[PDB]
Amino acid sequence: NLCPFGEVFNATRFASVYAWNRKRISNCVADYSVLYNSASFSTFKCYGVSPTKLNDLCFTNVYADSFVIRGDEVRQIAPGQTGKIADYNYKLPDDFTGCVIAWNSNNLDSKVGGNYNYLYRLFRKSNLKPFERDISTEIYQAGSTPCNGVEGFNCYFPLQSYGFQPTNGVGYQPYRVVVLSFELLHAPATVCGP
Amino acid sequence: VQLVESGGGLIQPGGSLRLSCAASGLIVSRNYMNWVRQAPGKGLEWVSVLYSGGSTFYADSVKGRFTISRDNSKNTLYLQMNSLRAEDTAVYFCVRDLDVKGAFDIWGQGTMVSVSSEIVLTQSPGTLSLSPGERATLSCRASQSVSSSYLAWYQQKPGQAPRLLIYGASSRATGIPDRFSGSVSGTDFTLTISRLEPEDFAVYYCQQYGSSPITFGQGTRLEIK
Ligand SMILES: *[C@@H]1O[C@H](CO)[C@@H](O[C@@H]2O[C@H](CO)[C@@H](O[C@@H]3O[C@H](CO[C@H]4O[C@H](CO)[C@@H](O)[C@H](O)[C@@H]4O)[C@@H](O)[C@H](O)[C@@H]3O)[C@H](O)[C@H]2NC(C)=O)[C@H](O)[C@H]1NC(C)=O
Repeated sequence: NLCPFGEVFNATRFASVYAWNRKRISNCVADYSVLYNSASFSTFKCYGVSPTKLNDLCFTNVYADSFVIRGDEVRQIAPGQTGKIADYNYKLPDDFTGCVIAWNSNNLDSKVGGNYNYLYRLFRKSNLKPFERDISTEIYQAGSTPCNGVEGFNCYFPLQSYGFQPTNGVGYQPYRVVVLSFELLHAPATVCGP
Repeated sequence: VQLVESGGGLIQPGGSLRLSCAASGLIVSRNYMNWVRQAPGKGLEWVSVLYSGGSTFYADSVKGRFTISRDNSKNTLYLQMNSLRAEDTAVYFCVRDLDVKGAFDIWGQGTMVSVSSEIVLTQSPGTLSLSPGERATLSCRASQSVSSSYLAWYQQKPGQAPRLLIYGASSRATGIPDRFSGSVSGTDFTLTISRLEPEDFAVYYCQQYGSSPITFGQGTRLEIK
């Protein structure tokens, strides 16, 4: 069986970055040249692996994490980065092994008047650990008065919609991102090349 | 809620200063806290930010010279300023940022420091002279596209900190009268005052916070004809 990368890359809808999706790939064969040859990917940056060598090894696990962010935020999906997305939404480890793949999705994910379906976390007390996911919607206390789950001054809903509009500049346009993590442990190695 | 700055002075070039900003009502460690500066007779310049989670960012012109920090137990923000230059002369403001949820809404009173790429926002006219009761239109044009969610207008009276008028291009801040309105048409971002009151004569600044660094227009002086 072919690895179901089409289900990931060609999915009709993507996850919000704060609620980023993870798909485990296993028990299948992949041709990674189908991905890295593509003129569609404006980002294709690998760490610890060369994409032209991914076909050379059977892995024990491949994970595909996917979500939508702004074009100006794709740079945050890299080891060692900081900012709202790296700190509070999706965090790669300092010594990540895998590839970060992104493409402009303005034609799919922007809407007249703003797409409110894609959200990010604006407020969080502390930074995420690598590969941590926070989907909570507790009202965020920015002042000394407790919020008791009620929004108001100094008491904020922690998530925010991107509101993608098709006429935005490219830095404000939505980008679909897929992060491929590659692992080889002392376990069955079932994710193979051609 | 209040922010109280201190630590400024008149210092020789090459010296150091440490600014302090004591907060009440808001918690420094829970907020995007910023330093913004204003040189004598000039506009506003973003200097530094400290995230609740600890990340820090700086304007290129102060990198390697200034350091932002906080003391949670003292609910205080600091700006350590080393290797001071004549160009660092400004009033320095401590400011809380709500970003798309409310922009720079809380400002301190400022502390004076005297020593002796980015989206450009162009405001027009430089000076706007009109009579009370008239409609005023003020323009702000960006050097590249800025989504409407990331635009704000401020009013500054003499000797005071700027006051947020409008954020997200068209959302009035709390307590701002409805004669103030904001709109975007093309690359032009406009502030309209439908009927000028005597208290409306002030300096007006636009701001974008969608691309780093945060930048401000050079200001429009609204004066009586
Ligand atoms: C998601 O759906 C997409 C739409 O069908 C899939 O894209 C197609 O993928 C196939 C398999 O790789 C391509 O067919 C091959 O094309 C190459 C030549 O590639 C050159 O041209 C493409 C544009 O067509 C360009 O992106 C490259 O840089 C190359 O210069 C041949 O050598 C093969 O024999 C085979 O015909 C399709 O060309 C491609 N379509 C498009 C419109 O890009 C995509 O694979 C799907 N994703 C997943 C993960 O399954």
